[PDB]
Amino acid sequence: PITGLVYDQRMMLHHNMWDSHHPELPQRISRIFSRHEELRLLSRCHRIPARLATEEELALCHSSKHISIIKSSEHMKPRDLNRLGDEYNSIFISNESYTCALLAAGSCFNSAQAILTGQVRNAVAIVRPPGHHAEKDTACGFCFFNTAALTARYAQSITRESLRVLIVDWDVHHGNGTQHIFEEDDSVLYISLHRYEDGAFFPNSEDANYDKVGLGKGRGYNVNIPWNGGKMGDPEYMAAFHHLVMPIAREFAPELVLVSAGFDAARGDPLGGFQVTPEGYAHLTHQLMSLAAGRVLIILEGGYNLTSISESMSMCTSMLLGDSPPSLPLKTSATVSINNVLRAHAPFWSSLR
Ligand SMILES: O=C(/C=C/c1cccc(S(=O)(=O)Nc2ccccc2)c1)NO
Ligand SMILES: [K+]
Ligand SMILES: [K+]
Ligand SMILES: [Zn+2]
Repeated sequence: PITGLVYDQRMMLHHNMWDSHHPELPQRISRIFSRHEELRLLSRCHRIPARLATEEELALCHSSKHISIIKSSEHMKPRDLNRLGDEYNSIFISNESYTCALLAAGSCFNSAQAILTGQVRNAVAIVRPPGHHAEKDTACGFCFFNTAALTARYAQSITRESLRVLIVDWDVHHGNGTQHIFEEDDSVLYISLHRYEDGAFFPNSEDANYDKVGLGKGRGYNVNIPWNGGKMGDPEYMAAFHHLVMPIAREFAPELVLVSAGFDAARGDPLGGFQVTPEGYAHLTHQLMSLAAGRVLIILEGGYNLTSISESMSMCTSMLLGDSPPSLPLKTSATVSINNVLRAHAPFWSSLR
């Protein structure tokens, strides 16, 4: 049983030239990687090489127009870069942004391929910029291309089109891009837990509410678990996994699990405002490992306290490597959310009835 790991310092080149203290920092990935070295986890993993995604691979989820515009940013002068970034919701662009986004995607493709061919049992991808806010035709929320979504389609492209992929998004923000990309699809089950606040939390859309359950043949295959009015932490995420995530996932019976693993729900995060502990993330990881014969790929999304994300993601890797899970009342607000979701998805999943 081997765990893969992919990391490439080249992905640090993506930077904000107007605000060098923007929280989506280059050192996000180098700090996580360093903590793996310190904990002697890195030597326990198989190093999976990073690669660039091809434009053909990008087209699995994105428009030719969107790909061309971001591709052209590589040669833009600062004026062009500034103005272009500004056309999007919460995006900064440097001349290295395109290449880094390509590396993030290709890294996850290589990891998915290594899992599916059986070279490794599971894997972690320490990548940036993040992806789950990226839409078919636009960049958003620090994201250019939707790495997790592209990875699911890539997985299908090297196995069979109907390969059942589960995406669990525990980043504190709703993955609007991933929801929309798979909204009419029953081969990819999207489950997101996110701070919602009646739509007041980024990305500020009611698309993230629990009553959005998918469209057409994808009805039932989109599960939003929205948190309102409360500093959620380990008890809340454990309860959601017990009543919602794991029952639905077991009925779906995925053949591959992708985790959009942002760590901005972590205690100490400057943007999330939640308090999930590294032990919390470990227990979430360990539960997901009981799915898909252990075929789990953990993909870095957000997370902005450098110490918090380093500790949290390293803990996940420790779980994937087979280490024993560390040891850990429910906020009533969380119970209301979980009940709203159970009511919304009972029509589709018998395990919830
Ligand atoms: O982590 C993210 C994205 C975060 C994000 C995107 C847009 C806006 C915000 S904000 O409301 O917390 N404000 C902010 C903070 C720092 C830089 C830019 C915006 C946060 N997605 O997974
Ligand atoms: K999420
Ligand atoms: K779906
Ligand atoms: Zn986030």
